[PDB]
Amino acid sequence: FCIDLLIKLARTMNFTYEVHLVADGKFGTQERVNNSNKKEWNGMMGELL
Amino acid sequence: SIGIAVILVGTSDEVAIKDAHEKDDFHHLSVVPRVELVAMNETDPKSIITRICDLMSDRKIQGVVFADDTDQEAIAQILDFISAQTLTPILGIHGGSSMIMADKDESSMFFQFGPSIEQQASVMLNIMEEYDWYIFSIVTTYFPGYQDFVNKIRSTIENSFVGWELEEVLLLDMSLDDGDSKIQNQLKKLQSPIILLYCTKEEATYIFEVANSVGLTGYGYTWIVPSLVAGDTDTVPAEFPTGLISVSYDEWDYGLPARVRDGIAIITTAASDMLSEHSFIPEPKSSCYNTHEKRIYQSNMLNRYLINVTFEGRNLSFSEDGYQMHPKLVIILLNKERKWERVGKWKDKSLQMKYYVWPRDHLSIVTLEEAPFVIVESVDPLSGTCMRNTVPCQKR
Amino acid sequence: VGWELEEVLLLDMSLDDGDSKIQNQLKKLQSPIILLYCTKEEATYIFEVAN
Amino acid sequence: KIVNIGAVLSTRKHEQMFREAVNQANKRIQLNATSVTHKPNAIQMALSVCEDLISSQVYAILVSHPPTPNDHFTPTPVSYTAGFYRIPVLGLTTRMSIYSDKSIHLSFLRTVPPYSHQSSVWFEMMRVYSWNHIILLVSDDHEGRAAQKRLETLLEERESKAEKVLQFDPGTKNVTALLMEAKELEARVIILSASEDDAATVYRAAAMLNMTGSGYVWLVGEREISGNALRYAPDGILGLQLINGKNESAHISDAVGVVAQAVHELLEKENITDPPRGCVGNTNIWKTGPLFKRVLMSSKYADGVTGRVEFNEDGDRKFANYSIMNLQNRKLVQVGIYNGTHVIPNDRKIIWPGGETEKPRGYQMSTRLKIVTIHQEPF
Repeated sequence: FCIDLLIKLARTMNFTYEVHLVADGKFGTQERVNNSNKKEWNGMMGELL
Repeated sequence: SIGIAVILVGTSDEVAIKDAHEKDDFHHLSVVPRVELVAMNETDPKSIITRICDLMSDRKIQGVVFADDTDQEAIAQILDFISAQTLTPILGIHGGSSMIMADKDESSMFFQFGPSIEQQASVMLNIMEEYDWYIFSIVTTYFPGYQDFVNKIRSTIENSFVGWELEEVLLLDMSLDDGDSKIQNQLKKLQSPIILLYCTKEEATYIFEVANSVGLTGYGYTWIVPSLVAGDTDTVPAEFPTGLISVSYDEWDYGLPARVRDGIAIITTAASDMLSEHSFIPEPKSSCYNTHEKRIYQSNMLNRYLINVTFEGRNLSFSEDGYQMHPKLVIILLNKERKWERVGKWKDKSLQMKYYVWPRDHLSIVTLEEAPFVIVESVDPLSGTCMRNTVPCQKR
Repeated sequence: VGWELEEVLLLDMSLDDGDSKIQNQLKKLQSPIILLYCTKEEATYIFEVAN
Repeated sequence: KIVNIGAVLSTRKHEQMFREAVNQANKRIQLNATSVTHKPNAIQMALSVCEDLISSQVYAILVSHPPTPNDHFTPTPVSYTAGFYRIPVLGLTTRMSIYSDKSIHLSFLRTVPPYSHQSSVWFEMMRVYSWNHIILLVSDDHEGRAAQKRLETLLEERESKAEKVLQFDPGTKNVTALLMEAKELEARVIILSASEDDAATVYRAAAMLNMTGSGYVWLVGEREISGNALRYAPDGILGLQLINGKNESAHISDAVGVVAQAVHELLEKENITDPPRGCVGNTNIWKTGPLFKRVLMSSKYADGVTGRVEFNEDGDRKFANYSIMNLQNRKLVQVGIYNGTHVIPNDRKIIWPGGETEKPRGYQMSTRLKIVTIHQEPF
């Protein structure tokens, strides 16, 4: 569904794409890593930001 | 085989310090801590440079230890300048030498016994964590350190799972001429129980006086200020509101004789590893003649050792800028009269406050745990404070 | 009609150096509307303290 | 009353003419000249400064730029020894941004703005040519941070942010990795706040990465279009040049005159204590110091060789005109004049990097996109 919608978006808005799956496999949730006590997003949200 | 000049300025317990020199045992480091102790009372720039310069070539002392009692900040500047040209470590143990300068010379080896504005900013939040205070309304001025104060607070707010509510970051400019109303109308936006003021001690009175004209300085609020605002705790400008909280360095328990022993230990511990690991001894041209050609020999290898030094299980490690990584910070609170009293201490991100509840309608309520009426549970392991729809409750 | 009266102040103008005393009473004021009642000359004094 | 405003200036020929500037200043309650050459030694410089105070009894000290290219360690001894006694110091020919804080340099004033105030010009240059997306290549030093730090504050008023604020360590030879990160961005305007030496390293790597071609804009301050940096500077650089930054003669008359009005005001005031009259005997802050500096910072000469001399709240020179320069045929040509509040370009045309006659857009949107998906059964 999303790729079929994405191809439509690319055609109309005239952009090229390179689809890659999220490495973590998670959608996204703000969590703090105990190593540095810094709040960071994990998943597609970590990649996008 | 390394000499340290323990320089003292003014009236101080030289005899008590000299006692610690004999008791200074570092046989494990296998470095002899020679002490070129000297006493003098003229803190003018000519005397301090000519005293160091004369002692530089007397016995080729690698490092210099400085102590003072004046409240001027110009001594820390000259010591940083002296250490830059001579490439000799200088420790700002006491007085004006311990007044932290945000920016030092690139080649300077001047280290100071004091906290940074960022360290005091984080301590301000720790006391606000203990008493569940989540309102800031930071008020600053055009002082040079005002950006690092706000940035650390903002960085800690947005990197923590605790619920911090920052209301406003009111900023005031003192350079206006006949602009009392311009500053006054800016402060009219305050609607919060806490103000984290950051300004000069002189500028604090003006802000407090303007707040006094407003009248909303403190009745059920609390103002938290750094050690810069408190300044000399002996004198109070009589405009500081009762209940003022300051994060001051430990000038009471950490006496000068103790600092000198730690200051001496810092130099020799760093120097001991320099001669063993790199097998290089620091023996630069101690003369001050033609310093342009004296920069060929670099002692910057010792800088990496002075930064990381431990003594008696205490991390006496200096930052890259020059301030301590783990300072002994205490918290002082204004008494019922105009006197500062210690309320707690801070060491290694641990707050040992002596007040279980902050004194200042407010009424105590008893409670017993039973049934769905009262359920008690430990603090949240994730957020670190009381969870949603939950309130704190003490227990003896 | 639901009327919310916060408080009723009562200021004394006969106190020498009473700026603080008038200020102290007005310090506890937080209301969208204030129904002032005083002399015209006393209003300026109250407005100045409010200023 | 005799008031001393003696200076410390190198190039002894300049010292003689500085005293002559004092002679004409009294005509416009007595002044004296005790000009002293700059001691090449750093330690002996501070000792010599306070040694003269014993006999000179100064009220303010003027410090200029010696022939040595250090530019940083030369005025520091004067601003430290005179800072203890709160004696104001005038920065005749120093442009470092360290002296602009009231913490380290408590008693210091500058007749020229520092290198960090060029970012106010770049804000106007951006608006003149309608540039919104920029790349900052500041250095890790205080000078680079100060130039960076006040740039986003101006951008905050516009409610816009720089695309990237890439920083490089001073004295770094390998910078191609940093410039590669700049190539992947959509902002074609490059703002460089490096030093004279560090500009060449960035310029050399920029050419190797085809970063000096068409469609690229290089906003550059005075430090990176002089000396060695001019040799490797790509064509079309919109550099800057102060009108009389290197002219010590013009500023000496301005400094002597500016203090003179404050000296007359200081004399016509209460609690006007005499100067230390020594360096070792006294150990307290000169109470006349802060009072003298306060009025001095407000004492703006109506006009001078370098124009009306004013002082900002940090002692920096206020409203100083900048000459915008472009590198055409390896020659620094004049393109415009900074009015002090707005940029006023000349009638001469501007040649942009890559030989482009027309103004480049300064922003290239990326047609290609990278898309992240997570395996979901129906989608």
